Amino acid sequence: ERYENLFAQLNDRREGAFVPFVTLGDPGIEQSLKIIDTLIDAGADALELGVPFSDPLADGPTIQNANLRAFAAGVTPAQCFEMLALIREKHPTIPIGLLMYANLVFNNGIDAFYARCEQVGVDSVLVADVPVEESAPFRQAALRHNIAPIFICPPNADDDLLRQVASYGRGYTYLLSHHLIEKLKEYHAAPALQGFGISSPEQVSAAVRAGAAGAISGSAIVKIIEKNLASPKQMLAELRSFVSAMKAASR
Amino acid sequence: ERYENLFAQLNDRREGAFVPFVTLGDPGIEQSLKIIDTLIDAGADALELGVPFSDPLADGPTIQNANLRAFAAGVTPAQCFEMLALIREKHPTIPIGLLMYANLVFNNGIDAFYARCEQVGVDSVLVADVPVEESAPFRQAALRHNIAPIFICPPNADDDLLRQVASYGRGYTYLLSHHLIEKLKEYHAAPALQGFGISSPEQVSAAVRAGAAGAISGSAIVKIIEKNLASPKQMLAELRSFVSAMKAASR
Amino acid sequence: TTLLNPYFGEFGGMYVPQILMPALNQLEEAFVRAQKDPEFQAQFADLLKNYAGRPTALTKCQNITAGTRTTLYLKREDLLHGGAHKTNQVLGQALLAKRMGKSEIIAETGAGQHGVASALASALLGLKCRIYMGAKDVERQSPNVFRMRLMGAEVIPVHSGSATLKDACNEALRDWSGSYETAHYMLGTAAGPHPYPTIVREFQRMIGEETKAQILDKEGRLPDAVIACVGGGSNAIGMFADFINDTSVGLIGVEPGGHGIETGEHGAPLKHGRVGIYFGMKAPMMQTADGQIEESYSISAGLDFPSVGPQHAYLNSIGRADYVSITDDEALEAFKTLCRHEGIIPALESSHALAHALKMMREQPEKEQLLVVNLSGRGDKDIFTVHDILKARG
Amino acid sequence: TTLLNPYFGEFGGMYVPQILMPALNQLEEAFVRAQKDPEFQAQFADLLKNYAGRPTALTKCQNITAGTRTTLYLKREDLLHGGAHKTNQVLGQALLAKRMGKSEIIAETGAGQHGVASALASALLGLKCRIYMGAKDVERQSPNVFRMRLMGAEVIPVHSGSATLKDACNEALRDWSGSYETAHYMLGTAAGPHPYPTIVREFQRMIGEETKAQILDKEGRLPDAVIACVGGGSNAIGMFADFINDTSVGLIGVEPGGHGIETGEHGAPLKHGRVGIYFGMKAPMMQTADGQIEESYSISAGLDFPSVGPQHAYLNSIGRADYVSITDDEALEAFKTLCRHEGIIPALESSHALAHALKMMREQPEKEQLLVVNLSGRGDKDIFTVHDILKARG
Ligand SMILES: O=C(NCCOP(=O)(O)O)c1ccc(OC(F)(F)F)cc1
Ligand SMILES: O=C(NCCOP(=O)(O)O)c1ccc(OC(F)(F)F)cc1
Ligand SMILES: *Cc1c(COP(=O)(O)O)cnc(C)c1O
Ligand SMILES: *Cc1c(COP(=O)(O)O)cnc(C)c1O
Ligand code: NA
Ligand code: NA
Repeated sequence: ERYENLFAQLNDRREGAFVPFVTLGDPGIEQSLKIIDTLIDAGADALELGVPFSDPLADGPTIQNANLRAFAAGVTPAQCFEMLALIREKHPTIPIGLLMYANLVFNNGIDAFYARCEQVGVDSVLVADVPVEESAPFRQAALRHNIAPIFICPPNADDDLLRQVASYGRGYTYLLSHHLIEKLKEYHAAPALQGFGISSPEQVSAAVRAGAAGAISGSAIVKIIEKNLASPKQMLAELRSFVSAMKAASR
Repeated sequence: ERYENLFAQLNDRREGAFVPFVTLGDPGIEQSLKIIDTLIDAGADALELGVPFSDPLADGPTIQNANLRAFAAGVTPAQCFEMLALIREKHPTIPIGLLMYANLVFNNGIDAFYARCEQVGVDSVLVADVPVEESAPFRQAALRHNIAPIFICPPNADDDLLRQVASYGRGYTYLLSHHLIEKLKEYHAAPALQGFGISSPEQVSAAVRAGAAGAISGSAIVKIIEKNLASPKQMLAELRSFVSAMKAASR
Repeated sequence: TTLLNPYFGEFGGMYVPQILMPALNQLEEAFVRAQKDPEFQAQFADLLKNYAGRPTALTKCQNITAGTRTTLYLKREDLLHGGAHKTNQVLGQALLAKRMGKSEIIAETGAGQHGVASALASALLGLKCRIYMGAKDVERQSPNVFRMRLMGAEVIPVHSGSATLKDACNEALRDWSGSYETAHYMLGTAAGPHPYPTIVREFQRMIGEETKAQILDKEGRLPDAVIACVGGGSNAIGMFADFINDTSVGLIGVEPGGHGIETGEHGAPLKHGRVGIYFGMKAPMMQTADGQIEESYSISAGLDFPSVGPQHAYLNSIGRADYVSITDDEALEAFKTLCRHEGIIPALESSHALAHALKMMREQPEKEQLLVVNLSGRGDKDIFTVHDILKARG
Repeated sequence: TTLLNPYFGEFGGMYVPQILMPALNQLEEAFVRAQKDPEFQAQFADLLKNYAGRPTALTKCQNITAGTRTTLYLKREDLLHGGAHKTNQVLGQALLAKRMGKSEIIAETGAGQHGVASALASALLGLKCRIYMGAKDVERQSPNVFRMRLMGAEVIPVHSGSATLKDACNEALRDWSGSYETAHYMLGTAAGPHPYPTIVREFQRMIGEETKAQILDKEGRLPDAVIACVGGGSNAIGMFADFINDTSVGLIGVEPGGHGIETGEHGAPLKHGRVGIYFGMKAPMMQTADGQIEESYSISAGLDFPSVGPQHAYLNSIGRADYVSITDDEALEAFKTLCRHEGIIPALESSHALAHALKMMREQPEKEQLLVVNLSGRGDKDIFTVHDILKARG
């Protein structure tokens, strides 16, 4: 719902969406909440938030470090959900998407997980290690709780995969860093957001020109956090400047 | 020759022979020569002398240590022969027997070894690791140089071995610590000298009573040397008392 | 879709990022093809026979069972080239890599045995092998690390995270996701995403096949039970496979009990864990109440895997196979007993299987039973571990 | 007299104190009896097959010979239980001990491999094993010492003399001279007094017999040459024996050259020693000008024997077998080459044999030749030795 409204609004303004990613609780619950409010105040159109997991076979160094920092702060999934509730209470319209690993969703029951997402105000969930082939239980539970199931569309995706992603996904299609963008639109897929490697303003403008509805940036954001660990204030200052620059490129 | 004269003389006096064993050069060339003169002056009827060898698979600890001490003094077979020449020059009638290991006899030629023995005045040679079965070359070379080849007669020796030892040996039969003594005499074997474990006067008298012509004592002698290493004079004093006591038991 | 069933009941699956699905699909197709290719089977059989030393012996252990009605045989995988059963399947996987036109091998290891096995197979078949290993492990397994490098493998220390194997398990997968066209990921056990549990079982199946032929020749009948230790599940499923349809044959898997199940310091996820989704599969695993993957423990590094192959979870669920646990102390006693009574030094991993067989015998000495223990490996590598423990106890 | 010829030409014999002759005669008679006893042969064959793992593979090494006309096979004694060929004959000797009604085994060891082999055989066959070992050796071979004790053997440290093996070789003989009625002296190589050189050869003969059958099956003809390292001479005579009458088959024995023959620091008595009498036999040996037994040297402790089996000296004398030497550096290069190109870690002892085969190939790359190297053992035990040397050289 929030995604539909956002993209409709962005379209009327002929601009793309800029979506930063950060790990909840990195480097601490307090600082993480401040980081997120700064990202939003700086121009973030939506958020992708990760929940610290012990065995994440999909994240790179920058993000791996984020989880370590969060765990060093004693961050747990329960605390992450408490943070999410607070974030939603402060920002009623911004779409909030979670980046999860299957075990944390399956742990206490798939249905229960999505029900918790719905109660705190989460809009979408991308389960990193659940390919479309194993997605049935996840996307069904997601839809039952008005949560958009997000799917990754690789650049080499064949026709069958494009059709599956277009049919199963909601909110937005996570396009890994064109004609696929055209094919996805042909199959009425959710608006595409390009992710992976987006760290400069020109990449955001390029994504929008290619036909994508926006771009996602994570490592670039998290790197700013880890380089200003000893200076919380400078960390927020740097994040504000980066996000504002990236968002400007989408207009 | 010297053995025949000795035993003939001992018989006329109704007494047995006492034969001490020591390693040439233990603990040094000088002290060894003194030790030997003391053994003779104390009553030794004959001598059994060992030549330090690196790999002697037949000697016990006491004797193994003697070789180590001799080697630590730089004693070589050549020096041992120089000592033998000197010993003979000082004592013309005492029978001198060598206890050798096969390699030192075979090294520069078996014939040459026995020729060297004859030139320095040695009377017999017992090669520890040459059983009667392998003795042909050794006993033949020995006899060619007027050296008596000595053979060990084990206590369990069967009839064939007794006959072989009686036929091949000369000088004396080395009997390892009775009826064998009677059987050896029956086969006209060289006079028997009991060896191994003889360390007390009563053992010497017992050997003579059993019919043996005498007894050989080594470890007991060498032990006196190693216990008085720091006191050369006391070493000779102790050796004199021990040898005199053992010789007295043979009268 | 897939050519073969990725599940064993509710267990298994292909829980990997979408980007890795093409690699799994390619592998499955290549495997199915290889399995029906007489030439592939012949080449594999040739390597197993002439390079690895198969068939391995089936040794009757008469001293150990004296005074009881137990007859015990040991399937001698400790005599296989490399000293452990791992060699069988790495040779098969290396051949699959070549069938797919690949010249590179990617692997990761903890105890180091799989790294060594991967390295030897790669050296023999002319494959460029790179092995990811946790910095902490590279420190505790210096011997195995040198073996890997001696055999031309590139050992890559990964410091990320608690530098345990899970950091290299992922490091390997990240690499593979962008190099699978020219590199094959040589998974080390009968676990992970389909088709690995199936491939590893089939490439270890000769253990059970030989055991069946050998026991029939020697005893004229099948075993009352075959017993094998379970870390990831490869040597056990290799022994079990050919006997699954022989309902009279018991299948007993032995997980490490560590310091005791009640202490929480063990490696028995199948019977004391909770089903979860990790390492590309749905299977029982060591995990916290909120879903974080827990750490396993065992005196034997080789059984220190926090989860277990899906087929074992399935066989357990339907009651075809039974799983038990053996503690560090029970494994140590079995290790010492085999050394003294049969002159065979068993791997501490295998010692867990032997320990359970010893329990079966000792608890009911008058019970007539014919047992086969899969001696998965030799224990020369465990001499120092056993030594230190013994001395520490005076 | 004796039942069999104690000599190989001028070499051999029974140069032991008279007290030990009954023991040798008893042993010879028992051996001759055993050799004609179908039951003894069957029991020995059963242990070799079902306990030790025979037959061992004959591995074709294609990577190593690439670009040349040499075809190289490795007889895999490294796959035998224990990791070395020594196991074959200790099992045979243990059976002989039992045939003579003995329940005790006496042995001595330097590198520790023979001690371990003796211990495992004794454990399997219920024999009380006591092993004499030099204090210095017991210090440098802690791993092997623990293996021996793990298997129930009593390891007796002997401090006498330069506590090298020669002090325990004798310590063992002294014991045996007074206990031979109930204890058997398990000599470790094809040397010493008759009947040992003969017994050890016959109990190692299967190496050559299998090699012949295997090479005929694989190549349809005999090898142009079989190559084996020579420490005492057991693995080499074991490989050579069945080929002696096949005049077209070259027999090449490789002695350790250490730092180089010209340095005097080597272990090549057969070609650079002098005939002498020691250890109960007449054979070439490392000795000073005046007859003291010299010390041998080799990077490989297993080839550090100061003399050599009499049958090798004989085969050399008549020109049937040819003997050469390989230096530490040549052995090390062969060790590293086999690891990287075939995925097999060879014992440093065996590496000497491989090194010569590599020389035969490299020196004349266009010479068509079919060679078999006896891979007498695996080299996991040499990993640290090779490591230290490599590091020391940066
Ligand atoms: O959304 C996340 N990345 C955001 C930005 O990527 P980057 O800017 O390169 O960190 C993101 C999404 C999915 C993911 O798992 C897998 F790789 F398997 F798909 C990992 C990271
Ligand atoms: O004559 C020597 N011993 C003299 C005294 O013996 P003991 O008094 O006990 O040292 C002597 C003679 C032979 C010998 O070799 C072998 F044992 F093999 F026969 C060892 C020592
Ligand atoms: C690797 C190993 C194991 C554990 O792995 P599984 O996959 O469970 O078989 C067991 N025994 C030995 C000797 C091993 O090397
Ligand atoms: C003992 C050993 C040798 C040396 O002994 P030989 O009797 O000369 O064979 C050679 N290779 C290995 C692996 C050994 O263990
Ligand atoms: Na496990
Ligand atoms: Na030698």
